[PDB]
Amino acid sequence: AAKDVKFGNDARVKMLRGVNVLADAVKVTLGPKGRNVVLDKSFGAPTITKDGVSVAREIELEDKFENMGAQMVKEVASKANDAAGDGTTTATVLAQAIITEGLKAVAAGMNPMDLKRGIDKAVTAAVEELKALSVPCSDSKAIAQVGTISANSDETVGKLIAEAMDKVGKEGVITVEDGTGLQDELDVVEGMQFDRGYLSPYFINKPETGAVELESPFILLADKKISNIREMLPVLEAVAKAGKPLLIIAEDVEGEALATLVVNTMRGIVKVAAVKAPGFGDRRKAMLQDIATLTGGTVISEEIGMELEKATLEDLGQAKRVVINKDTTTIIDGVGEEAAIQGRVAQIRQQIEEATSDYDREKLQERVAKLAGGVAVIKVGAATEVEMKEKKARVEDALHATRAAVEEGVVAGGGVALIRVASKLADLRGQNEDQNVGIKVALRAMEAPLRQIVLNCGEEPSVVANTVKGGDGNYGYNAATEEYGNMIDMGILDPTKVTRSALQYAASVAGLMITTECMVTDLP
Amino acid sequence: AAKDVKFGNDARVKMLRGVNVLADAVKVTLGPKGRNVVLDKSFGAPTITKDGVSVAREIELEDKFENMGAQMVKEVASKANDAAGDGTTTATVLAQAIITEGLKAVAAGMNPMDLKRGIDKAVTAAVEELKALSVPCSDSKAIAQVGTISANSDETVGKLIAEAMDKVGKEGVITVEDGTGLQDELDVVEGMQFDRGYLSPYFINKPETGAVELESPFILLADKKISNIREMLPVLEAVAKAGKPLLIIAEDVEGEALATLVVNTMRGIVKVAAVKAPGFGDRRKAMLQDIATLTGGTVISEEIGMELEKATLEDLGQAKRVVINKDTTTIIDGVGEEAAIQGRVAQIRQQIEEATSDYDREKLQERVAKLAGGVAVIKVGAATEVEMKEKKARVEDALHATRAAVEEGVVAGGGVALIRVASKLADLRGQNEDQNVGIKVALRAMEAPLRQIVLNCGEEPSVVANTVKGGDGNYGYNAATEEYGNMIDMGILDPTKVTRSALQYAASVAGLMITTECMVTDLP
Amino acid sequence: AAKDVKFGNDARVKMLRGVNVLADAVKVTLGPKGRNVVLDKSFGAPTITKDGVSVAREIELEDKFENMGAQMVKEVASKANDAAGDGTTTATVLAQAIITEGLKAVAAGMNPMDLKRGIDKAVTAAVEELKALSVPCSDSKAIAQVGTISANSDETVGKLIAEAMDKVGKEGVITVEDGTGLQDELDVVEGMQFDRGYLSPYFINKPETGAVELESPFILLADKKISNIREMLPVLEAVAKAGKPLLIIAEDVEGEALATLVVNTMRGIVKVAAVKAPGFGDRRKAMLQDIATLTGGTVISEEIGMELEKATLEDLGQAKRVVINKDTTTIIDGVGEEAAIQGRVAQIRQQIEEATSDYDREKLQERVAKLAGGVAVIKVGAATEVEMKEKKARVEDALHATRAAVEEGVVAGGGVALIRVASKLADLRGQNEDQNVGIKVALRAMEAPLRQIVLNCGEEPSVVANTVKGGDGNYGYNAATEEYGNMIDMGILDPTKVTRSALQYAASVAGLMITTECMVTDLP
Ligand SMILES: Nc1ncnc2c1ncn2[C@@H]1O[C@H](COP(=O)(O)OP(=O)(O)OP(O)(O)=S)[C@@H](O)[C@H]1O
Ligand SMILES: Nc1ncnc2c1ncn2[C@@H]1O[C@H](COP(=O)(O)OP(=O)(O)OP(O)(O)=S)[C@@H](O)[C@H]1O
Ligand SMILES: Nc1ncnc2c1ncn2[C@@H]1O[C@H](COP(=O)(O)OP(=O)(O)OP(O)(O)=S)[C@@H](O)[C@H]1O
Ligand SMILES: [Mg+2]
Ligand SMILES: [Mg+2]
Ligand SMILES: [Mg+2]
Ligand SMILES: [Tl+]
Ligand SMILES: [Tl+]
Ligand SMILES: [Tl+]
Ligand SMILES: [Tl+]
Ligand SMILES: [Tl+]
Ligand SMILES: [Tl+]
Ligand SMILES: [Tl+]
Ligand SMILES: [Tl+]
Ligand SMILES: [Tl+]
Ligand SMILES: [Tl+]
Repeated sequence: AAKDVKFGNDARVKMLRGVNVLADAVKVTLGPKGRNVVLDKSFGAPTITKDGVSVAREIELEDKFENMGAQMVKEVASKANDAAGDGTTTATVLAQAIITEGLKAVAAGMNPMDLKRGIDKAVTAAVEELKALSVPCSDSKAIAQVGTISANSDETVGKLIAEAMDKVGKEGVITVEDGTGLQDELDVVEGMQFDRGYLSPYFINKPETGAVELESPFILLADKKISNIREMLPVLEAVAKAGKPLLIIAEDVEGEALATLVVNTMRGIVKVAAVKAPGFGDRRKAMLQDIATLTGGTVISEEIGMELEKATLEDLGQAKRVVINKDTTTIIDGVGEEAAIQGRVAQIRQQIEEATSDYDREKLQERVAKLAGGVAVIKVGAATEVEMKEKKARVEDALHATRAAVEEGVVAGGGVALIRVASKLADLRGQNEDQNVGIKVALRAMEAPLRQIVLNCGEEPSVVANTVKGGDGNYGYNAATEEYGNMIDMGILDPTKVTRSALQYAASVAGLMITTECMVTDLP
Repeated sequence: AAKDVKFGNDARVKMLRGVNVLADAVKVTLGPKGRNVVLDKSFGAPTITKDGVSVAREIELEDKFENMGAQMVKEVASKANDAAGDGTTTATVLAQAIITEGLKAVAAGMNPMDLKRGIDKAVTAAVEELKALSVPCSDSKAIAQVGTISANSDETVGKLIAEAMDKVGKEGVITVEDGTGLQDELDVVEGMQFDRGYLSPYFINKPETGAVELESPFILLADKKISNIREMLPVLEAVAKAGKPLLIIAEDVEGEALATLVVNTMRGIVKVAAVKAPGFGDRRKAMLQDIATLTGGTVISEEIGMELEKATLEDLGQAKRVVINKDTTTIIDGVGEEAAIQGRVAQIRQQIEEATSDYDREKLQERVAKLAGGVAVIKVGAATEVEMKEKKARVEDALHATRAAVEEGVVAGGGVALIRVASKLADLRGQNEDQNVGIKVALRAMEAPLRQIVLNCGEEPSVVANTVKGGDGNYGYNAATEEYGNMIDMGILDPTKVTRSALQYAASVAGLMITTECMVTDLP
Repeated sequence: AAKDVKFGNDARVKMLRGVNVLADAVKVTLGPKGRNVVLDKSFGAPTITKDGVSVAREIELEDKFENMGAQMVKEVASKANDAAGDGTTTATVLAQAIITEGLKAVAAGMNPMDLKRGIDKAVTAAVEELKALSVPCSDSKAIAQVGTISANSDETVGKLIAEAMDKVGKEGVITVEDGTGLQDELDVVEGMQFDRGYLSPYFINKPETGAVELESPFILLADKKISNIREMLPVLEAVAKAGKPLLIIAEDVEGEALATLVVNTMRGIVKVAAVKAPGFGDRRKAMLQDIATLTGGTVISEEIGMELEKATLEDLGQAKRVVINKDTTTIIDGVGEEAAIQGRVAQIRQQIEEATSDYDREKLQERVAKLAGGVAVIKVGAATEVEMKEKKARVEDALHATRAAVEEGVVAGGGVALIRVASKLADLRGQNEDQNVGIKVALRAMEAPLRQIVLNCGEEPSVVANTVKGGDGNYGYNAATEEYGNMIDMGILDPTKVTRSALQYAASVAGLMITTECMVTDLP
């Protein structure tokens, strides 16, 4: 394929032009005074949304070089979403502000490599300063406050989360599913969650969540890599019988057997999912047999001689419900006797004392907490059906925020956290003049999130940002009420984790983009 | 796919241009002095119609951005149709008037978010003012008056509706079907109606009721989500013996199970209809069993161990007819024993009296109201079939209006109801100047429906609207006779429900469209 | 000639586009942080200047309609210059801000005639409020302060003005000419100044002032309108003998006599100029004899029997310098007599002893105030013809500032005077909503001069204007030092007259331009 190549200044202006389209399409949806962005669909009515992720996903430009620019900063928005779930628009407004001001310096005739190091040092210092500004959420009374304001002043939502975290702990696994009737239910059932995602994106069946949800799915467990589907068939054929989906945990299922499972599921023939096993090597083999007893199935490995050809349904585990993130797989209520699991539990409790090491201890406790710790199931209750399904997603986006509120804490919202960090790093310097500007680029980029919220509110961003900088602490601007004051007292707050993710990722890409000299793409 | 993105003022003018096409094509058919709109078809003769829905459906513009605008306000027209069945043209004329005047303010330099809140507050106040202006229809003598004038001064139509409502009640289920002979018949047969419509559009046979219609159909009842059709087959091709259509009521009907049922009804090879089971969860199973008894069939569940691959024709329920709208499904004549149905009467009669929880008593009544409350059936008769048809249609074209006349009442027609509300909300104010204009935009939009009817009548709208505002009460303009007077006395009236729907929906979309800053569509 | 005609919105956007070119070309030169504008000349080097008048004069657009717009606001800049000599840029920045915001309202759908009345009422109130904010200059100590700061902190300049005003008075006539040597000289010589302009703008020899100037000149005086040169030859033929310029003061100079003298001075064959006879009718005939006695010549009129043919050298009058503005003739050091002037005065003062009417008195008083009041003359003195020309240049301009400082006073500079008036008229209302916006347009236009100065200074105008509004009084922003403080104490001040002229004129044109619906121009 014939290629087009652009160099230097010529190449960069095409990126800036490209990112500016994606940014300006997203930055308009920032804050509560945000604007609607309409996205066209071929089938019927257009989609009107404020969700910065949905808008970002749709952007793809005509000019191949511009497209690259745009597609580069898009990779950040989506990754910020993967880290926290929040702050995708806040990431993108930052990224733009670093790139626009960054490239200005490069064009002025400054060393890009010194500019990158200036930005990254300013960021590493900003993350460090941010941890100091963070107000932790320890007790289950302050945890309830975060879940309430995140779900639009709903006290019923925050009460459930606090009760769920009081059962499984702060490290425990909490999941939300559809309710049975009129009252919110809460049970702790035997389940497990491990840190591996879906094997391919086309496994999804949730129109919005980007998730794979399977009701009463049988579980196949394979220690060996599956290349050909020629081995899976005898199992797969018995899973079509008694039409219930299939979950494949293995070392790997990649190459041929994956694509044939993608062709099938999407065509409609049997709902299936594939997921890489947790961990690696010797500690994997154990974890898998842990799932196996908990899910009531049996492991199949080439090591003893058990091949998938001769694999009936007892080898297959049963679970009540499974959910698969982009980066996580989780199970709810597997079959497996009270004893059967708690028996395997003690078989790891012995291993705590028998093996004398530093690292070997951790893995055993991170296994027993997944397995004997349990899983929290909150079933939402309302009167009419559409009042339940609306109260469902409300809890889900009020949980993700609470999760981040526990791990790193909550900083002052309204983009004031960053603008407060900015004034506290004014004395920060690099090694040479070029690095010094690199810092000032990053510090002037931290003002942009606030400035963008004010712009949507109709007020002059310059005036408001200047007033917030003059006052000290958690004093900021409420765009909803057009009133100044203490942000924490006004319920305006952002989880520290989301703001840390938004800044770090946005700097990471800008750093790579500032050091760009050559672009190679396909010919129009 | 490469995308085109437009921002701000540039993006909005394409919407306005787009909505103006759909609006101007529809607003010409308003009132009785309305004009004909001709719609082209590839096969043979063009369709000449005044129906604002039929005209709206056909509009789809070339310019992708314009198309979006047009397709946005179309959603409303169709949704107003879903709420009432009337006032689709009245909705669209309103929507245009809010958008055109709204965007004018945005372009002047006013906050869209404040303009939206100004409109919505003016609307919430207008709905509240509308309820006060409403004249209720309580007794069955005033109910007969509404059915008479809605069917073009036909007294035979209004008499049947009043007799039907005197049998099953105001909450009762009333259905119209083809007559047997020369006299109008009225029986109450064992049937039920639940708040679930067709699961896919492609089930529609005749697009007049906008519904599925099945003669002598079997019914299947199962409390499970249908994965694959490799479960249905032994039943589907069992109903094909003796040759009759089938009804499918399952938790859901998704995936391959859905699409292959679609392909089989469409191509003719046995006609089936997929509808959800009503309510949810625990009273999902309960409300479904009610139907099983009513139909003389059986239930196939998840807990017990009953699968589809062993249900004979005996295991199926049966009916004389089923009517399936978008949000509705109603059954007629259940082959179930006269005692077995009455046995479930006692099985709910024991539940009401023995209820510790205060909520059950409410919905248990809403179970016997659909079971022992009944279903009324009117068979319209004449000497010629060409007047059996024409008279059959005249009853349904009077029932939908009577339904709304009972639920919320009837206001003064001629678009005077809204113009009367307009003068009564002149003192309404918001929080800032921008919100204040948002209200005045909505109030000047309420004048448009009347103004549009007068425009079709050839008279100057400005003069007539000014005369109607000067006088008070139910004093309006009769466009048919070119005479002023009391609207109620002249038989010109609109169901409160339709006018409330027309205003609310039209404001809802305008609100979303005013807050639009970015549009993303496919490249030409 | 074939014409092009544009109507309404189409016609207005061409004006706005047109004024925006002239405004943006001038507004960049506002304040002391102003930018340079380069003007091209066909002959040699381009002219680099900051003078808002020189820039305005040069603007003339290609698009005939755009040109009209631009040429309309240009008429104001030049007229502000005619009133004060200062504030031409400040006028233009105001005019733009009223037009831009004005037309926005017209396009929104508001009555132009109500918008004009709203602006004019806001202005009449602003001029009234401005008189209250003015700090008068009464004593000759505070008069010296104004002449010092206007001439770039030069105390020698301010000392001369104060000494000149102590001789002839505040109403007295003061003129500046070239010096003889090394010290500044000050004499009071027998002269007079009256209020008429030149008949041709092509008589102007020194364009920098925009004025006519003749050394040791001859003078004609005639109570008759001159139309033919056949009456003029034997006069003009005598002028080349004794090589010196000529000044005609006749009733009027018409058609031929005009076009003769205008072109026949371009050639360089006899420099001349012609101005209208001061006053009218009866008071016309005397004022001329005054001049004749003042100069030492004689008058010539058809009334008595005096023809223009036998007008010799002695019938002509002699001064030592005559200066003519757009609207200001001034005869300096007329070689009359001791006994003739003292005689004519003691005669005119006897007329007021026999004063019959209140008014007849006044115009007689004002007539000796001219004749017996004399003219003060200042001969600037410095080393070489480089600092002599420069000092004279700072004097002329500062005198002009001191003149206005006496008549109306001095307000607080930095454009704060207007922005202070703006906050004090916030409660001002009109008769209807459209008039109310007309006022708010004018009040937001008063902020622009300050905002434009800050823009040139590089600082954000929004931030600075917001800070000036918060504080009260003569507290403003110094753009030269980037410091806030009391403007009067910092020497930053504007003569009230100039700010009054700048506002009134800018509103006058904007008012006319807002009420424009049709434009007629020549075809391209
Ligand atoms: N009342 C408020 N006033 C000012 N800022 C607010 C207010 N409420 C929330 N915010 C800020 O809103 C910002 C978040 O904007 P969002 O619209 O959530 O975009 P995002 O989080 O970047 O991405 P999405 O769209 O959530 S996936 C947070 O940083 C809050 O500080
Ligand atoms: N004689 C009349 N004079 C004035 N208005 C009338 C008269 N008769 C009916 N109307 C008004 O006609 C309006 C309804 O217009 P329609 O043409 O029915 O449009 P629509 O109801 O919005 O949608 P369709 O076309 O019925 S689906 C009602 O609001 C009546 O108030
Ligand atoms: N140090 C200063 N800081 C801020 N404003 C100043 C300062 N010095 C002068 N000004 C303002 O400068 C404004 C005048 O700008 P100029 O450049 O003189 O334009 P103008 O007077 O409109 O027209 P010209 O160019 O003089 S004919 C006055 O209103 C002063 O208030
Ligand atoms: Mg967010
Ligand atoms: Mg209708
Ligand atoms: Mg000046
Ligand atoms: Tl957003
Ligand atoms: Tl299972
Ligand atoms: Tl606002
Ligand atoms: Tl219609
Ligand atoms: Tl049947
Ligand atoms: Tl008519
Ligand atoms: Tl200037
Ligand atoms: Tl004063
Ligand atoms: Tl002379
Ligand atoms: Tl500066």
